[PDB]
Amino acid sequence: GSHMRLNGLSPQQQQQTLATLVAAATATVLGHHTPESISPATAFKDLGIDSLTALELRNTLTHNTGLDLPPTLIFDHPTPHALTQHLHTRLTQSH
Ligand SMILES: *P(=O)(O)OCC(C)(C)[C@@H](O)C(=O)NCCC(=O)NCCSC(=O)CCCCCCC
Repeated sequence: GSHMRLNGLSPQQQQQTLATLVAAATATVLGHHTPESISPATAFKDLGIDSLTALELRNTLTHNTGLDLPPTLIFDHPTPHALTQHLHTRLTQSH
């Protein structure tokens, strides 16, 4: 797990990856929408995320990160943006 062997990226270079991840993640749980078109400043609320699909989103981006993530993930930081930051820290600060 953790394809992060490409480490050495600047914050935003990782963030863009992650903003694409979480978007592709959420767009998959709901089975809709081009992930590239998922706006970071928008809330998963608006994107169509409920409580059940919240965890599925986490599940997806957790499987794509290879680390372990709290079931309160989406409960605490719901946005494509906020997860981008959290997962960024999870990848750089945590190994
Ligand atoms: P969930 O418990 O699985 O949601 C199903 C629910 C709330 C019982 C139904 O009423 C329903 O499908 N309506 C959803 C309305 C909402 O906007 N609620 C979404 C999640 S409720 C909640 O607060 C869970 C924590 C997630 C916080 C971010 C809100 C998406």
